[PDB]
Amino acid sequence: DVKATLSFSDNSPSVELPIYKGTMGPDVIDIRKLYGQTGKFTYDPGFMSTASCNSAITYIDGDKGELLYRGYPIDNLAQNADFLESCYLLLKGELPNAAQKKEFVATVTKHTMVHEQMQFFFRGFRRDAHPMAILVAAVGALSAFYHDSDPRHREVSAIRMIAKLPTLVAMAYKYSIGQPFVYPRNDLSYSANFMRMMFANPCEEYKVNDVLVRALDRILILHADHEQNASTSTVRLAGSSGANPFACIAAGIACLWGPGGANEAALNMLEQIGTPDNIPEFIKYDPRAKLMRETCYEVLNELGLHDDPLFKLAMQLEKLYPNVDFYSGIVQRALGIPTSMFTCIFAMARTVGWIAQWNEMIADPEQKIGRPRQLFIGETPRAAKPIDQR
Amino acid sequence: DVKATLSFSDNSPSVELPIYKGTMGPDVIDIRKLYGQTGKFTYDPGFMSTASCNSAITYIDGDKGELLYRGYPIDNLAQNADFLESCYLLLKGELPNAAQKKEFVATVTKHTMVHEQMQFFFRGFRRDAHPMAILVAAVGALSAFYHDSDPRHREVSAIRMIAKLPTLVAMAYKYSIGQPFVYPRNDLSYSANFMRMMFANPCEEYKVNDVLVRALDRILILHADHEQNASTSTVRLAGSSGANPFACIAAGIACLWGPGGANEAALNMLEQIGTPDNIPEFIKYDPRAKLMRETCYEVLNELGLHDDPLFKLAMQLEKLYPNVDFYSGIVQRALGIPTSMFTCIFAMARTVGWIAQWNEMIADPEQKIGRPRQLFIGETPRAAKPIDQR
Amino acid sequence: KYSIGQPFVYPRNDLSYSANFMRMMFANPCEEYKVNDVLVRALDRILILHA
Repeated sequence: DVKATLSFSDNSPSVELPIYKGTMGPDVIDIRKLYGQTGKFTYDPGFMSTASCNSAITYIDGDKGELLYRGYPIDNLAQNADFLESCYLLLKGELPNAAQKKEFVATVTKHTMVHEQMQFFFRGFRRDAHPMAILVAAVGALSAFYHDSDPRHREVSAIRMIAKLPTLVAMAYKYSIGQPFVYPRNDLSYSANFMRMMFANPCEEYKVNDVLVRALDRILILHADHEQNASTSTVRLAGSSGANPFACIAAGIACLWGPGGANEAALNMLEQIGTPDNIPEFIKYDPRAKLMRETCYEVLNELGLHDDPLFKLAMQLEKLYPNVDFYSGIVQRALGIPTSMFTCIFAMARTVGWIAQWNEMIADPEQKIGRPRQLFIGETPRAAKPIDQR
Repeated sequence: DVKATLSFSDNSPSVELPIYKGTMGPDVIDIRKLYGQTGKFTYDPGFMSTASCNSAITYIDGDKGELLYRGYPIDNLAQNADFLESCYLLLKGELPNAAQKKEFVATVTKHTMVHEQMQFFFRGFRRDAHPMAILVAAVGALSAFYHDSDPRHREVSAIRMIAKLPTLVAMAYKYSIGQPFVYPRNDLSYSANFMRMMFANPCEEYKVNDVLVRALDRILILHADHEQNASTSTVRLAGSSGANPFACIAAGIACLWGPGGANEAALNMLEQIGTPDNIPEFIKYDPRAKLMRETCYEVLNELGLHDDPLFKLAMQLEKLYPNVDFYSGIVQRALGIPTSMFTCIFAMARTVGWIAQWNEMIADPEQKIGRPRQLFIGETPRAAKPIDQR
Repeated sequence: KYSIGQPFVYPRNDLSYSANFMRMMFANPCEEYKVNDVLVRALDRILILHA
């Protein structure tokens, strides 16, 4: 790649550092041979100025308001594809045709069921345990229940995680409220099946609402991947050591757990407010925002929640633009999803991204185990005393 | 800190980068304001030239053969302290006196037991499941069974993990071989208690061998921490997002899992060989090596294994110096520890290091969520087609 | 069902002997089980010939 840079010092000799250009975004400065020429490291807490890798999965530009999966703008993609199409895209690099989608959906459908032993495994959890705690433990236990899976095995594990994640998420919810597990349906779509596994009770037939299904499906698309981040880099970092894909994704969701989330934080704000707002206002571009706004509109109108306390959110909408997290929190609450499940939904959507990032890291010819450095500011060499002298 | 550096280019303007010196080791070059001045990132796959943080826990210099916990050389420390003293050191920053150790050991002892519900939880696992898979899932399930735990809570979680890790490890072993769990003993030391929970059968009283106990205890000390690495940085990375300590350690052990380990690789080599060696030789500094050599000597002599097939290892010792991984694999095999448990033992020792690294990351005033960058080499912006057109 | 990790399937009073067995064997909780009479008669004959 073109151009080069020079790193000069006061007394120490200088060094020449190669510069690589990408298809999109900032140029990168190669420092792979920095320490082996200067005897010095770079200092970058959080790696916010350090490119960990080269990727082809997702490009993001906050200033230009750009978010693209494999070259497709997020809003344009969502208007021409559902979630499983977006999964196929992130994994394969291209959007699927009619035949390719049919085969892919069929493969996912055939692996949605969770082994009965792993269902029994859930009964070991405390009944007062939080769903997210259950989910993290469940995903981290996938290796113990599915150890039969070389490039084909990486495909099997990928399909198994994508297919079983909604089932595991719904199982965590059902267990936390003391309701029996609901088995998936082959004739239902991805998001429709999840909605049923979540809310179908054995007392009545579950009526699938397409407006709610499309709403959930769009939320999943818009959170499928977010290039390099805390959880994604954790997946890549753990994978660089040669850990199995199940464990790496488990490491990712553990990181995604955090303290609540962005969706919950916005929703908790609205729940602390009535219709006024008047005293609260006195106390006081996103490509996905437009689509989620339309989604939030359709859901509230479909459910006839135009007269409910959620009107305060629609009023604050008109009266610092409302982000995707604002609408998502409203929609999920409208779908009957508890705030305790919000992070679970997040992990469910981000899982395909993690797998794609993991696959790319593995396939990378420069795949070496991650070994970050440090600046030692601790004790100088000292001598240990026999404990009776301390 | 003293000195500064200049980053020059061909056409683009130059930038001044501050340089910080540590108490030991290489200087670091501050690039926290690089992207906000040049519009460029650094390229460093594996972060092998990037200091992720400043630390006071462990310093390592391979060329000078240096490995120090809080300023104490690893060999000098091990000759004047046991494992729990080394744990106290890594966590508190100082070696404990008689009174401080007594209180610390008592605290660990009181938390060694695993809740019966979590014992029942193990019964959900398949009987053909590998111990490591069970352990990773178990550690990842700690949040679901211990959710009652601000600076005191971080101490409770630290003690709970250190105390219960040997119990969980031994439970995984016992479950994999179909033997009942063995409860800890308050009158036994850390390593003695682990050896008993591992090998005590309900058919006879377990005789504790001090030679074997000291051997295991030294192995734990020498693997307590290894500054920044794949698993440790994973713990720090996941922790930067605000994930609970249980989850971060679970994320760490998931990374430590890998493909087997170094100890197993060396042992598998010896098992493929007889006393000659003669045909194998024809086919063909570490501060910890000296201590482990003495340890390996004492163990083999104590167990009278001087005439066994392990003599091939002692013969290869005399006939590229034998590292710590060489002796450790021999000792653990002599202790009756299966190769399937080797990584479990590794995680058991490294856990205290992970906690120390996590504590330091949390206490750090520069604690921000990790956000590594990337070099995008993917698709340029394109337009999605309706699926019937694809 | 136990060997493949699928839940047990309860019998049906309106189904014949061999039809009921085929369902208890292959009916999954993800879709309604379609009973094929050709397959049922086939299984039923096998049972007769090995009674």
